[PDB]
Amino acid sequence: MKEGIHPKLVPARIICGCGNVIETYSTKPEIYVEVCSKCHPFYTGQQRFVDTEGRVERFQRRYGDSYRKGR
Amino acid sequence: MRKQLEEARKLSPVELEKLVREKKRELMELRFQASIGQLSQNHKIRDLKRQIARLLTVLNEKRRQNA
Amino acid sequence: MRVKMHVKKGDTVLVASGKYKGRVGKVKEVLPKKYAVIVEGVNIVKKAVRVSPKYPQGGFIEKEAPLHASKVRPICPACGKPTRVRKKFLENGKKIRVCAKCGGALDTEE
Amino acid sequence: TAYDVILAPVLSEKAYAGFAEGKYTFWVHPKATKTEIKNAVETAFKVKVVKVNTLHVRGKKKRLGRYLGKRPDRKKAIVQVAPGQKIEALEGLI
RNA sequence: GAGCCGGUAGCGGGCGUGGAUCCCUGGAUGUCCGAAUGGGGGAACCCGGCCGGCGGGAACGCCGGUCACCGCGCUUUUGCGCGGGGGGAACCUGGGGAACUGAAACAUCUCAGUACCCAGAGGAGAGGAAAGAGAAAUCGACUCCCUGAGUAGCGGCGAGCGAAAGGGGACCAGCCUAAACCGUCCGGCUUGUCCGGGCGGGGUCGUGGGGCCCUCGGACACCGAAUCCCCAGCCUAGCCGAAGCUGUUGGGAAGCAGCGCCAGAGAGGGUGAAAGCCCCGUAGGCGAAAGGUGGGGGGAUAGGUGAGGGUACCCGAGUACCCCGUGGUUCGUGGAGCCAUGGGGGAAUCUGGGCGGACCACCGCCUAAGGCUAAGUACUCCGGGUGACCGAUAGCGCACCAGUACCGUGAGGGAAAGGUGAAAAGAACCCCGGGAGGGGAGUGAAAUAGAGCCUGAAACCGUGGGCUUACAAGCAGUCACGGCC
RNA sequence: GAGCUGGGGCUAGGAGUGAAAAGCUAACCGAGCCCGGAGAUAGCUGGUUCUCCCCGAAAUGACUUUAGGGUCAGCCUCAGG
RNA sequence: GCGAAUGCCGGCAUGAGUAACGAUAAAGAGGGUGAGAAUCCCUCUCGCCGUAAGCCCAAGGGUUCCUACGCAAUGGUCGUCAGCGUAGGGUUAGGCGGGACCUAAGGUGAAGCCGAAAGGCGUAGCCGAAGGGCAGCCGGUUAAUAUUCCGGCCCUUCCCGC
RNA sequence: GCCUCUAAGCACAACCUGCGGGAACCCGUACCGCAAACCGACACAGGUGGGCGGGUGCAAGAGCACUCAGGCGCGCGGGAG
Repeated sequence: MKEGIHPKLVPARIICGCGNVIETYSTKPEIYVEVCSKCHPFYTGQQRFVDTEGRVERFQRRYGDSYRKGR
Repeated sequence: MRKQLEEARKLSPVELEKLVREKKRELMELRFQASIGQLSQNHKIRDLKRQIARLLTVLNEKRRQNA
Repeated sequence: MRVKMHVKKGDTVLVASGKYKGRVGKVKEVLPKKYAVIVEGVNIVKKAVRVSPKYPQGGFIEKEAPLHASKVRPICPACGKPTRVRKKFLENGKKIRVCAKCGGALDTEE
Repeated sequence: TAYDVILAPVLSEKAYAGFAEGKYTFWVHPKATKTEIKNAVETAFKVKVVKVNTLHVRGKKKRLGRYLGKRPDRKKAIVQVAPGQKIEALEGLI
């Protein structure tokens, strides 16, 4: 591993697709899109005591950095 | 030579040292023999080896006891 | 006939055989009971070597096979072998006792 | 482990002549350092190690009934004397 | 218990009843490779730095003890002392994850979360005390079996796919931690009264915990190894242990015959052709050890559990929850719920909050966003045993110098050959011959049992004999008859 | 001479290259070779084994991405009435 | 329980004693050794190479090379011949080569950047070349190896000292 | 390698230079080796890297024709034709 989160796990899976709708509107589901993909967050940082970083990931980030900001 | 087992029991540092060393040399003698007396030799070879082997078994036992 | 045995040098009888005339069992193995009763061999009409007289034909052929020999013979011939009752401090004495008896006491004879 | 001995003389013919006037040839623990030769040599036969050279040989062509092989490893090394001393009996011998 | 120097028996030499061969349990170096790690490297081989040693001293060079890397916690000093890693036939958890074929096309669908790449804990993990079930004012951990219907149902509602509570069964410990409040304390910042981290009481099992007031309270409970001692089950060595001989046809007998025999042990094999009484330490029963493993049964070791009301409350998770983007699930898009997460929003302390019915009004339910493990189904490397399971072209391909020969660059493929005889007595010796090999002698019960040598047939080629055949056209044959023998 | 050549290397097999025809890619890669799904699938061909006894088919109908296939109709056989 | 499936495995047949012997670079004699020699040994006539059918280093092969016995298998028959079978012996170098040194491409990789995982990328230092660099040659001796052995002649660095 | 300074020692015992003394290990050669021993499953006339390539003659020359050394006579034979 080398890109999950830092403040927990948000690094993985995704199966999905579509095709089309038109249901409780006029009929059944134009059904189909057998597709697969990724799905994730972002990066950023601050300072320990003169010289630092963070890295981490998104939200978990914001709350967190706040947290150790507390110290 | 369970008796030899005994002598064994008996000696210690430099003792067993040169004992097994010299004895070893003895078997060398044998090595040399590899084409002379031969016939009654046989045993000097097999046994002698077993003997010196013991020599080592002991050194191990003793100095092992030590460290 | 296994890692364990019957009589040893011993001296015993030949039931199903051709001789029956028991006698000195010169040697008996551990596994193949292979025992030589010194009671029926041949010559192996030897090599033609000077190994045997330069004019050879070995004589003492004696490898005894079959195991229908009636081992042990006290004042009694065909008898199985008992075991012990020890009797003395540290006493195996798996001597042979049945009807007559024989244990091959280390004395007068095997 | 440390049983100095490490050899078997070169009962070899051709090798004879050397034994004959100043050098001597033998089979040695396939491994001994050449300086190893010098030492085993020196303390073993109380001599004067001079010129210590080495060669090696494995076996080729031994048919064994239903399968085959050709042998192991025989090591050769030759060392010469300084005066022509030691090895006496051995040499008068073969 | 008295013989052994493994399969080689042969040569040439041996050790041993003052427990030798050997069966077992713990011993010692234990070459070099291989995770390799002192360094490098086409592994199994070449380099090097520290103390010891010896040698011709120094240079050389060996035994030696020596010196990755990782993360990990501690003395964050100068860091010394721990951990992993490397495997493993199948079972196993999660990680990621596919066409065929079906749907007689085939794009939803299908095989399927199946094959396979991976990471990893084990000896088995998995799951494992309920924001459960389910609606009766009912149940009560988790797992696996039978049943639950192949119904309830999911769907180009098509091929198809397909539950769950209950009930029967088996197996039945439950246990915990931050959860500011307590006080303690050290560090704090900066000083008063915030945070930080150690000790705790609190350390929620089916709901309280803390702090104030009063009733309180003065011996039975063991863990998931808390832990130790044992009969330690075994490991491999142990031991006994039932009763016949005479004859007799036979090369043989254990067989036909005679009489005499055993039996809580007529399971079987083995002793020259088919034995309870002959070989077998077996069925008979019993045996046994100072090591390496524990459930039991019991002890002790017992951390830690084990009260009543009152009172303003503060005290299990950083996201529940709701928008869309998705996984599960018997759900394939739908009125579609609950758990589960990728995006954005974005909180409640027991009037709390998800859960039964999309949703709203009810009752009811459970108590979430931490932690631990036993026990019952799986698996088969390895051991034991049994087989209207196999006989050498079936069986593992593989019954014994087959995963080796040999093909392929590597990946990788992947044979064949089981038996002479009862025992070696398996062939002295004579004779043709370079040899093989061939006639004799001996073997012996046989050698048409003779070394690839049991039983040893078909095919094909051969030596001799019978009939038959040179004016003959026909698969074959074959009905007839005549000539031979 | 965009010459030829030994040694040492990197790119590779739904990718490589490629003075590019669809070339060569361990001796026949128009999409490699070994093992695996798997014994894919096979209305098509082959092949489909002792004796004897009874009967005796059709080789047409109907719709079919079927049309050398198939569901139901027509003919057959064994059993009851 | 089976002809039968250009079946599966193993035999055994068939053209066939014809096609074929691997190069049109030819060979003939004498004596020899032999159980037997077109097909081995000497020696004598003779043709073809010679710019190769030369020698030489290297590669790669890894036995074998030799000396001595032997030929039932093997050579595409021979065969008392062998690179065949059996046994024994055979190559040794401070100065030749390669490491005990250098490095490119180039692989590794302490750092570092980076993946659902396995990895991707990688400075530095290292590994990594008949590309770098380095100290000898010639004459003689074995069945057999050589500037490695012997000998003559010419050096090489590193250590102890002075 | 020649220098060219820190480190820092050196400098009194570091380097440059003579003579004496003493050292120097690891793995390598046999032979085949433009080819019956290396690669094509064969004693397969195919391929496979560098060293003058002896001599005569030819204008020149690794081509030519005969040869030097050195290498052969291909390995199944005789026979009429």
